Parts: sequence; C-alpha cells; structure tokens
Amino acid sequence: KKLVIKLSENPLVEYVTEKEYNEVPVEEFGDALLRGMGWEQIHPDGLGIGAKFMPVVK
Amino acid sequence: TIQEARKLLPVHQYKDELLQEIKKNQVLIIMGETGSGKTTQLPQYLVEDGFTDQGKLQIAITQPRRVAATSVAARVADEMNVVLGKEVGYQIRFEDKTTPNKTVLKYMTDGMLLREFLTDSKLSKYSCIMIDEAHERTLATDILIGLLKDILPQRPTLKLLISSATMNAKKFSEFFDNCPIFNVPGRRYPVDIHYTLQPEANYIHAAITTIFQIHTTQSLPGDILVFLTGQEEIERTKTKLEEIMSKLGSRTKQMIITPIYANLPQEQQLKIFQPTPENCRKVVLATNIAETSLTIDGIRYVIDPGFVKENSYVPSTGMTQLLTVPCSRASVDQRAGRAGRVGPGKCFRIFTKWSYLHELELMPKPEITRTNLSNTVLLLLSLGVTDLIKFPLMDKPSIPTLRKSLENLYILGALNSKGTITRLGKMMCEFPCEPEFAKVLYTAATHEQCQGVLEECLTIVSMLHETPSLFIGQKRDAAASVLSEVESDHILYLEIFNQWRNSKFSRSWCQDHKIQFKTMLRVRNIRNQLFRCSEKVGLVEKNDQARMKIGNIAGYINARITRCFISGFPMNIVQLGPTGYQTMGRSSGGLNVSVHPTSILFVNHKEKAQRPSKYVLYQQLMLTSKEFIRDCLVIPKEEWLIDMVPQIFKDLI
Repeated sequence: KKLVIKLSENPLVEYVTEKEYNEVPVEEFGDALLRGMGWEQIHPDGLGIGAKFMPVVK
Repeated sequence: TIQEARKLLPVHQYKDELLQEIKKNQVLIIMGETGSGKTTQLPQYLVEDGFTDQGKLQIAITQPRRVAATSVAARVADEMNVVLGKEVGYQIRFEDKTTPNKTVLKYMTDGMLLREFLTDSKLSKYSCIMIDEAHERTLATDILIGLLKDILPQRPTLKLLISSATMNAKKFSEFFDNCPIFNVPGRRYPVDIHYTLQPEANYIHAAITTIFQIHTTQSLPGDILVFLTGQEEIERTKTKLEEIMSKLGSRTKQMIITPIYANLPQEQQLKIFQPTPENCRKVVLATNIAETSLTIDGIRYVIDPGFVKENSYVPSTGMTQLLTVPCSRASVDQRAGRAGRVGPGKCFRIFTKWSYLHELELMPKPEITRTNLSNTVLLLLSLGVTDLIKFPLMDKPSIPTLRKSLENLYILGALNSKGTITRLGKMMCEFPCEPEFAKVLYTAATHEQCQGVLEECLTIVSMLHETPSLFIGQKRDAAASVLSEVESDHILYLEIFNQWRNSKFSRSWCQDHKIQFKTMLRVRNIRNQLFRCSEKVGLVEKNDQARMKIGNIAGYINARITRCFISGFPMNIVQLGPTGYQTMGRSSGGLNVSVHPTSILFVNHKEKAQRPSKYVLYQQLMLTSKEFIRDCLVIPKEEWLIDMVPQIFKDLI
C-alpha cells in the first residue's frame, strides 16, 4: 500500500525466487522504486506530408 | 589534390583562433552547420599540436550514427596519409578496427563511448572528447553529456568539445555553467526553395520524376542529392532509376547513382569519395545530412519529401515501434542548406508551402522522451547512479516512461526486489547487445527446462541483428530452398546458418539458396563476438556441462528455443483474438496487429491450409498502413508461456 524501496547509495543474487515475485510484484516495483527518490499516427507510406510507374511516353 | 582542397574549408581560417581557446577552456562549444570543416579537419589539428602527448592519450570523436562513424573515419584516413585503423580507427558496436598501441584518433558512435564507462569510469585513455551532432539529441548523446558533466571536476586535463547547430548551442552553454560558444560559420550560398502546388499522391513517383526534369533540362556541373527514409526505399529507388536509365541509353548524359546507407561493400564506399568525371552527374541517395558531407562536395541539388523513420515508444508495452513521421522544420532547413555549400543550389520540396508553415514542428523533440530506457537505467545503475530523477541531464524522461523501464528490468530479473543490480544485471552489461538478448543467452545455458541450446541461440540472435539484408529477391523463394517446411521465422534463421556452416561457409552456397553472402559474413562475425563474451561470463562451461548431462534430440530442440525467447521477450506475445492478432498485456487491451508479408508465418496462411497459431512472439513492430509483426515465432502451448515467466502470465492466462 505504502512501500519505499531504497537503493544502494554508498554477495549477490544469482536467481530471483517465485516467492520473491509474490511478495513484491511487478506493478508494485514500479511505484515503490521511485519512492526512494521521492516522487510522491498512421502513415500509409504511399502518401506525402499533405494527403487525403513508367514516365516514358511510348 | 586532397592537401589543398582542405584549405578551402571554413575551419582553416579559424585554426589558430580555436587552438588557443581550447588551451584556455575545459569545455568549448563549436557552433555552425553540418560538416563545415569541423569533425574532419579540427581533430587533425589537435593531433599535430600535441594534445595526445606522443600517442599516450587518444582522441574520441562521437558520431551519432553507425554510417557516419565509418565513412568520416575513412575520409580522414585519406587526408592523414595513414592506412586505416593503425593511426585513424573507428569503433562500431560489433566492429573494432583499431590497434591498441598505435591508434591516436578514433571515430566511434554514441552508444560505444557510453559503453566505455563500464571498463573505465573516468575515461583515462582520452585527452580530448568531441561530441558531434549534439543537436540531433539521440539518447546515447543526451546521457553521455550528463555523465561527462559529472567527471569534469575530477579530471581537469580532459578537454571537451561539442558540435551543434546555430539554434541549440545556447542550451548546451546553459547546461555546462555558461560555457563559451565558439562560432564556425559556413559559406552560405542562397538556395532557391521550391514547393509543389497540390498535396502529392505519392512521394516516390514525384521524386523520380523530379530527378529526370533536373537531369534533362539542366546543364552540368551539378550533382543531385535525394533524402529517403530507409534502405528499403533507397534500393527500391536505385533499381527503378536503373531501369528507366536503361531505356534512355547513351542519349541523355551519364548518371552515377551513389547510395549511402549501412552495411555496404567497400566498392560502393569508394564511390562516395572519388570525384565525378566530366560530363557526369552523380545522384546521391541517403537518409541523413551528416553522411552526405564531402570534402570536394560537388553537389548542388537537393530533393526532399520530408520524412524520417524513427523509433516511437509504444504506450501499451515497453518497447519502441518503428514509425515514419513528418520531420521537423529545423530538420528540413538543414537539408535545404546542403545545396548551398559551393555554389547557388536549388531545393525541391514535395510538400507545399502551406504544410511547411502550418503542419510541421518548429524544432525536433529529443529522443529520450519516447524510448524504451531499459538498457538506459540498467546502464546507470551499474555506474553508481542511484537516483534517476536527480540525475542532472538536460531533458528528463517522463515518469510513465521511466516506471515502465524499471518494471521491465524486474520481469527480466535484472533488478532485485530491493532494487540492487543483481548478477544477471551485471551480466547484461557485459554483452554488446540489448539486455533482452542477454536474457535469452542466459536462459539457454542455465534454466532447468531450457539448458543445452546456447549454441542454437547464439545463432538465431546473430541472425536477428542482420535480418533485412539477408536475402536477394523475396524470402518465400529462399526459404523453400533451405528447408521445405518451417513454421516460425527463428527456426528458419537457425536452419540457414547451420546449412551454410555445413557447406564450410561457401560463397557458392549462398547464391544457390538466394542469400546474400556479404550479410552472412557479418552474422558470422556477430556470433564470434557473442560467443567470446559468453566465455568470460561462463555460459559456455555451464552449457558444455548441461549437454554432457542430457544429449538432446532434435524433436525437443525447437521447443527449448521457443521457451528461451519467451523469457527474454515476455511482453511481445500476441494472442489470436476474434478480430485478429492482438497485443496481449495487462496495461492496454491491444493494437489489432497483423503479420508482415515478408515474414514466413504469412506464407503458411496463404500457401498452406494450416490454422493460425494462438500465440506469436515478434521481435519488431512497425506501423505503415496498420501494425505489422516481423520476425515471428510460433508458441503452440499456453503451458510454455506460464512456466517461463509466471509473474506476467498467471493472471492473463
């Protein structure tokens, strides 16, 4: 609900756990990471700019 | 000669005035136009003056494009009277044509000096760093001026130079604490700008007709330049200007067509540099202004339809679709100014004068506002940049763009739940590719359901870097010659490189199966780069052991590879809806995407009676008439989709 993820602002995680993705989900990670910083057309391609082959007379 | 036509460039009058000022200032901004003698002659004065200190220190020149890095480095290697690479080198993503103990001046790109911060934080090899084309505002340039700002108090011996236009150069001065702006003007000759009378029904048919009425009804000497959007528009134009030239015969005048785009042979790149013969008219086709710059510079005509193809950020997913947009009013005026270098040129504009004034943006937006930023944030967190808002770069990204690049590095498992950079995140920095290509190579060597197929995933990833240049003709004719029944576009690229390897990398193999041999030598070079980087990480040994445990059979290998690309590209999964293929995600509903007819999955619907697949994994999205999936991948089972990335597809499926 109201969570703050702090960063390493100055030995490893080999694998992320499926338990770890159920505690802090993907959508919660987008909001709570920024809390450490304090955040809280179609061009058919055949037309031109304005829009709405042999040049030999034979 | 070449030693006397360099004196007529506008920087030689400003030679000693500018060398005295770089000795005084730390950061200096050189203001002018594109290719006014600077970035070709001005790095040559710094070497001869002695800023390198007898080859101990180097000079890095930062071009924005891949094409502009190699061509300008080859042009200076002519002027320096060195071979290339020995004393004047360059550095592409996958090409490093330098020697370490002799290279004094080197012309790299914006992404490859930004990558240089990993192995050396203070950039101790370099005495002068010049950023070129800073007014283009590419993402790897906008970050690289922010990171160089942070290391200015710690190294006073570095000297920084910024080349930009005469409009953005004050904002770079405000950024570097009232930086002095030096001005190098060019010889501005008047260009007579023409507009059409109506909105044009086609900008290619109007651009081919425009070249003919300049060629027939105008006299020599004047060379034509045409700005086209992509390489598929250039080669469609070069062949069609070769067909209509053949019906004319020897009646009109000589026409040398000289295209400029990436991945080009050396016999076409030497046609860039050498001057035209008399009674000859060179027609140059290109995309950006900085590659059209020449030292002799005989061109006097410019045709512009005013379009740039650029990577627009997708609002539904985290990625960047490739989209074609009208370019900006400041960018059109850079194109019209190309004709007025030596004499009074002319500029033909396909758009009318009304749409020039009332339908174009007055100044181009920066790239950093609408991008992925997944490779960006992981790069900054590896350098110690903890706070992403307070990082002092000049135009800052929006928060919905920035929170999506954080939660996409969490699905990949490159960021910890506590926000630290994990060992996989320290691994994605090592590979010279996108961090989602580094997840596929990690899954193929380490995953409990997917290990064994790194050797097949170093192949397909190397084939996806050079997709549009692989084949001659159509692909539906070349695919039936290598393997009669493929279903997905990734396994077809695995089959092409293996059969080419089984024929001992034969030139005669590629011509039989309708495949360009010059492309496959670059794919073989990308693979040698991605395999050498997997040795230092240790994914080679983790897959040699995982192959001795289980010797896999070919019925399972195409299912291992499909799973290895789900875990690397989980947002690019498209579900067959009632209307059509539709983008599947929790953010937005969908985009109603169709399949590009160049892909092999479109062929299996028309040529074959097979039912459409339920899940399709793409590598690239693009919008011309509607949204088109390229580089397909067939996922026939929902169980492969949840069991690889369950953090997305548990609620969706």
